[PDB]
Amino acid sequence: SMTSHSWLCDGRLLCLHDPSNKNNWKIFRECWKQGQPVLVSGVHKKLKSELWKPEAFSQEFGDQDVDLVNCRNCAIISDVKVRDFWDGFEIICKRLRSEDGQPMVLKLKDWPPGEDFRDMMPTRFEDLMENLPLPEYTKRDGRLNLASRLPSYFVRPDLGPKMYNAYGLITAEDRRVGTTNLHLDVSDAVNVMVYVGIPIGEGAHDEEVLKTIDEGDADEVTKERIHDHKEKPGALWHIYAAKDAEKIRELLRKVGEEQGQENPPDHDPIHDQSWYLDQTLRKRLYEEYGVQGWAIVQFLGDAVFIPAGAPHQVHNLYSCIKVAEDFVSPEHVKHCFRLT
Ligand SMILES: c1cnc(Oc2ccc([C@@H]3CCNN3)cc2)nc1
Ligand SMILES: c1cnc(Oc2ccc([C@@H]3CCNN3)cc2)nc1
Ligand SMILES: [Cl-]
Ligand SMILES: [Cl-]
Ligand SMILES: [Cl-]
Ligand SMILES: [Cl-]
Ligand SMILES: [Mn+2]
Repeated sequence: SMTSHSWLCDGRLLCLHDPSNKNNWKIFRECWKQGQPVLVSGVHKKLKSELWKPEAFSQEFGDQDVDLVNCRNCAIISDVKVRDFWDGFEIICKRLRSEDGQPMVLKLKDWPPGEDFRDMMPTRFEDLMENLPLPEYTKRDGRLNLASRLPSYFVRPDLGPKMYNAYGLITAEDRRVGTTNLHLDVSDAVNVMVYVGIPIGEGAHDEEVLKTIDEGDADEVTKERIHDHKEKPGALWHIYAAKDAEKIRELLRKVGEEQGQENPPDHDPIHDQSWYLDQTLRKRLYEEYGVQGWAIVQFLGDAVFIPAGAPHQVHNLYSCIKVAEDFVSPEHVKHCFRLT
């Protein structure tokens, strides 16, 4: 039967089921005020599916010049055409290969560039902004979005949205690599999974995705979403409470020193965006510092709400197109104030 909401993460994560129900705020508000992330399912059913396909981005925008990142070693592939990324998104035989001959795992960097999404893609911009959940919080002029209403004593977010495009990590060695490394934002954000590409035939890798889920931190009900095989899984997130950010910096300073990095005692390993917490590091964080996080699998059409100040990292299971909007809720405005 259809219901308003359910729980994941053993009751610690709210999952809203109807992205457009006008009463969602009544359930959302208390979880948000406590500094928890929230998940909203079903946003893909509200969107124009033909606007969000890899082949359409390649046809319309393929002659633009871009840089790519090699996820495995952080090497920059400079000044290539954006079609060279899009045409290998799902079809592994058409995908760029390393010198050694393996298909690469690539991220498309800063595309569309800066604040240019609205100008470059006006029909995509309208389809996303009109269908965002919790619209009093997430729309540019929502009543509970302070972004347009604050003075210069507050860091204000850039005009959005921002698109995040990257291939899935493939091998057992790739399990310890991030798509986006551990970092935090001083604004709130909503991140929507608009497309998942699952390769078939030549370079399929379904067995290592299921291993990664079965051997990892995820709760039994999320494992009972993977195994049902009704919905496409896109990306594995880990999110930590804003109150635990300094304990995480203490662990990463200790691990940087153990690995022979030579860092001043004040340096900020979260701002550096250089670390991915693998299973070994997540267990050390729990046992040595007493810090627990939220392990979240973002499926097609899931919207992840990330509280301001919360450290987070992302690991793509399959090839993903994500679209994110920043906002400034009253609950978390302290995180962007420039004094004390
Ligand atoms: C048609 C429509 N909806 C259902 O189930 C629901 C869905 C959403 C809710 C909301 C969400 C916020 N407050 N209650 C309650 C019941 N079933 C058939
Ligand atoms: C409706 C029905 N079926 C689909 O296809 C898929 C394809 C792959 C999965 C993954 C694989 C790993 N765990 N589940 C799930 C659903 N899509 C929409
Ligand atoms: Cl467009
Ligand atoms: Cl709302
Ligand atoms: Cl990164
Ligand atoms: Cl907070
Ligand atoms: Mn982020």
